Amino acid sequence: EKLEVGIYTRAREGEIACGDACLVKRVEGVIFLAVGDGIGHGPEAARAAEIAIASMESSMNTGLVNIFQLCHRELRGTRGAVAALCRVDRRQGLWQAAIVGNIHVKILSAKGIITPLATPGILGYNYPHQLLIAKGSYQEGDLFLIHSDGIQEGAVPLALLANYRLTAEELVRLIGEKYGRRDDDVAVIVAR
Ligand SMILES: [Mn+2]
Ligand SMILES: [Mn+2]
Ligand SMILES: [Mn+2]
Repeated sequence: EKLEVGIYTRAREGEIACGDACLVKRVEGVIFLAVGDGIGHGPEAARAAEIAIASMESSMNTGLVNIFQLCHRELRGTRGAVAALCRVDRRQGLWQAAIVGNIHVKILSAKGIITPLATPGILGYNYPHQLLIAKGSYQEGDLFLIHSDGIQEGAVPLALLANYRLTAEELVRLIGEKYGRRDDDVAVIVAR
């Protein structure tokens, strides 16, 4: 059955462009989910977050190491950005995820609630010694939450993600509105 995915973003109060960006891309039973947060706020941050997302999309199915290394190259000379990507291979029942910087990922799975470890750094400026790719098993019903630091780590009550009285689209909007800081850009993806 289809993976339901909701996206929500909101600019920092007073800005007219959101400095965070989201990507959901479906490719032959493999789904990619990404959030980027351009350093700072406003249109220069937005430019960087969108460059990061566009770069990822162009690099899909070359492997996360390559994906993040090209992101870093395309972001040289810009604001820079931090970013997370989850690659969910539903057909083979596997996921991989990695994070450069402070995007937050949580994966609620039949195997347990798993929070992938971020590697410090800023794409475009300081690439980590090496990317730490978390790996796990996926089965239908597992939930993925990704958000920028517009929402504090651990702010979202987990059980809300298993509430199917709201759609994923409705749920990420509620999450962004309840938990999103108004002094920063906010971006959230939920997939289930
Ligand atoms: Mn930012
Ligand atoms: Mn489902
Ligand atoms: Mn931020």
